[PDB]
Amino acid sequence: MTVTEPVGSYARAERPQDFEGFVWRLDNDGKEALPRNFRTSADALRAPEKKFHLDAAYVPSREGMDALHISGSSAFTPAQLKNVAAKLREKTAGPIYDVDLRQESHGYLDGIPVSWYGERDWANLGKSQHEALADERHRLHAALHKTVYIAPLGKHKLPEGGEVRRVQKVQTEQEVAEAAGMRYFRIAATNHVWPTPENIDRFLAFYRTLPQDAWLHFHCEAGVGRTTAFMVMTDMLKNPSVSLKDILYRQHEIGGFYYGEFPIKTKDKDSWKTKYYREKIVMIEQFYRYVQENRADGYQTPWSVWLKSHPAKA
Repeated sequence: MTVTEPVGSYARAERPQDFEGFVWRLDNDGKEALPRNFRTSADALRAPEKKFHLDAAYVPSREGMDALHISGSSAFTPAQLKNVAAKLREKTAGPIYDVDLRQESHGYLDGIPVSWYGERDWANLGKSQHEALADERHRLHAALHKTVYIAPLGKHKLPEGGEVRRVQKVQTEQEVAEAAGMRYFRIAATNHVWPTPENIDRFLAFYRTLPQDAWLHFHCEAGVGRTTAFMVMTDMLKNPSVSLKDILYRQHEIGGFYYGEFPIKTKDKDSWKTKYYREKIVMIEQFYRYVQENRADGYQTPWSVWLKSHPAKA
């Protein structure tokens, strides 16, 4: 009769009540000067990771990379963001945006970057961005002058060690970004899965009206999955004549994930990730198709509407 959840919306079938947040997770221990997986579109391409079984001899086209003006990284401490801002300012004189792609509630407690972690990092699964942000503001404010437990995850993604402290200061990422001289833009994307149609519609609208010399610094928790997906989408939108192969290879060779087909291998405990990786591969190709078919008329129809009439196939 009718499909309940179409390709690209698999996560909608999961139950949010089974992944509610339970601890303040430490996002970065702040020992390094910069966040992890820091990379920009001006960087040199390096050898591909063996896990993706790609052609190391292949030389991807760099067409349009000099004007792409994007970067990516993991989460960061306030000091690390300032170092990022300073490095990016040496590359551009345009506005620098901190594009926060995290749906999970996060912020800073006494300057320490933390996020309200639920199993699979799905504590805000199913919430609208409005609802997620409200949860985030409420949780951060409720921590002020209260005792909290902050810990890094260890064996089996469960707390291990950490610290206990009575919070004297709370800040949102928006505040920390503005303190580093960056503009802020939030897209609440769920970790480990393809961004929702509303996530992408929001990004495309924001992208279309950006200043010509705008620089976009994308980031998620670790700086791999969600960050690379949006870097790839921006590359496709700005350089539509570049082949899909070149886009996927170059975004991976500067330090990101490889969004093409490859032998997916997961440990038994991570078997739930397998189908979401397969979905991402199919959706990447579908987004490329959307751009090729709708750029000519200036995107009169958005991704969400187009996708409903042109469903992806597994």
